[PDB]
Amino acid sequence: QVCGTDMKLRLPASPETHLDMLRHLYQGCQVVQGNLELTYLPTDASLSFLQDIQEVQGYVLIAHNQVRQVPLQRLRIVRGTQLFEDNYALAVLDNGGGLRELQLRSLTEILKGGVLIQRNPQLCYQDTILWKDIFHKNNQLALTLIDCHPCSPMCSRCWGESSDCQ
Amino acid sequence: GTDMKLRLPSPETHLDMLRHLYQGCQVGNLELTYLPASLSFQDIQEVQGYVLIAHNQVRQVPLQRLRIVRGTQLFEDNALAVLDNGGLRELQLRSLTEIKGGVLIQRNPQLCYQDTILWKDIFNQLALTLIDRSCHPRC
Amino acid sequence: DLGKKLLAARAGQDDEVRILMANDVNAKITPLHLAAAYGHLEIVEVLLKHGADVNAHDWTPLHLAAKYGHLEIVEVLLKHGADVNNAGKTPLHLAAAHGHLEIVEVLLKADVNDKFGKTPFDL
Amino acid sequence: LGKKLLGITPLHLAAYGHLEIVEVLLKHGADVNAGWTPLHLAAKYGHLEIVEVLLKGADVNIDNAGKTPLHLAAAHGHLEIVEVLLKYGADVNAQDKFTPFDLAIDNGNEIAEVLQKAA
Repeated sequence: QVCGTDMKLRLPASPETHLDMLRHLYQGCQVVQGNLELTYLPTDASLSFLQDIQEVQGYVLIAHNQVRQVPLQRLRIVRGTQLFEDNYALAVLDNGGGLRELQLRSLTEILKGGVLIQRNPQLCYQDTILWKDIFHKNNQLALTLIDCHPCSPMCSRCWGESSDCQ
Repeated sequence: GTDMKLRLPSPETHLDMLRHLYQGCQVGNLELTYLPASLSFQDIQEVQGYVLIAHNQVRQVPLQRLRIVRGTQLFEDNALAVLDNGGLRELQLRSLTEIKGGVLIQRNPQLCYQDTILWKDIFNQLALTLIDRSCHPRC
Repeated sequence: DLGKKLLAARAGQDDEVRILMANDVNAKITPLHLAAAYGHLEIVEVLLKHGADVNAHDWTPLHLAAKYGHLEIVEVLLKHGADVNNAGKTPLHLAAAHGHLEIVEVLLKADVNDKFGKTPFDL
Repeated sequence: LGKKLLGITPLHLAAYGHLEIVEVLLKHGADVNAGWTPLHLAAKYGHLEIVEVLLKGADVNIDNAGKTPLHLAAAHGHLEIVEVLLKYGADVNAQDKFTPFDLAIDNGNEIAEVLQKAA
């Protein structure tokens, strides 16, 4: 239920046994007691083990990935203590294969920290969501700094393409 | 070929780069490390530099077409380097029959039949030959 | 991308702010909104000296500073052609809802007469 | 650390043409008769000063080819090494699998005269 990384943008030393470490680390995990960092992973990586994570207590980090989907569909709340670059509860950089969607349909609460989405030449619908609704009542002045088919009619703020809505 | 020795990369494009580099040619130094993966790029026939395999988790390296190793560049000023390799199982080479430089084959737990092949005939009569394991019965 | 590094003013890193201006003070949110909200007088002053918008809109710097209780900042904002009078709410509201006697007094010389028909006196 | 130092021992490697290296390698108790011998190499590469200090527990008179240091020294044309290897008592009429006297005559090292004299 509980489980992380604090290496930031550190290039992996092991490399050849990276997905295994991350795998055995995050499987079955429901509360990530620290930071969730996803970095330097190829096009073929699985990331399925993330479908159990429903709460990160520190920050989130998805950088340098040729993967496309990040099944963080259970992630409901990010506490926002340990802030990336001192004010980003969620950072997604340089994904481009390439990140096409950050399926976070369950995300509805960010207590402290801003948002940072940069250098993603394949990411979509990241500008369809109203982060001010997710932002806590006291997290009003958080920094939001954010280059694809429209979201579902049944939504029209969207994270994905199916009926994936906010 | 390259010359970065055992230096880390863009890991998410490593296998890509290598592919786009060495697929469909007959090399320069042969460096391939930090790889966990299809290496069917099997087209190498001659390598003017040194051959190296390090920090791997691949059970096979299809370099069976490699026949000669000139030696111009040596690993540690002394031709074939395999070390710290889930893990290699066999060199699958065989086509080799002529080697400047020596052979250094260290720390490969899942490797076998490496100490069955004589290396003197694959030559440099004063070249170093330093070839663990945790197998099934010149092979 | 000096803009991202500028909104410095959030943490109040005056040396970095000054080292940045000497090399867009109106980048977007604004650096002035930040400095005025967190309460960094020197920052807001140098910002204005670089030609920063005093009536910038998110919410204004003056409203923010009148909400978080930054007296001097308000006094240097209003003295620079600021709107003394969002969700209907003006500075005299955010001030007179958070128990800011000094702010309300200094700002009174602002009309006392929200979208709920709520005057600052009812708060 | 036995690899960083070095059928090859540091003595064979010393025989690169390094003299002091063999001096201290042998001073530290290393075999000199340990299918080539350090003498086979020192008399071939042409390093006289090394064979000189060497012969003073070194077999002078065979390998996988059946060659004796006089053979390869006469083959590559080294009058010095030939002279001092003979003076140390070398088999002037030894034989290999397939004679130093003639071995020189194939390389045009007419050395050969010395072998055609000191029979």
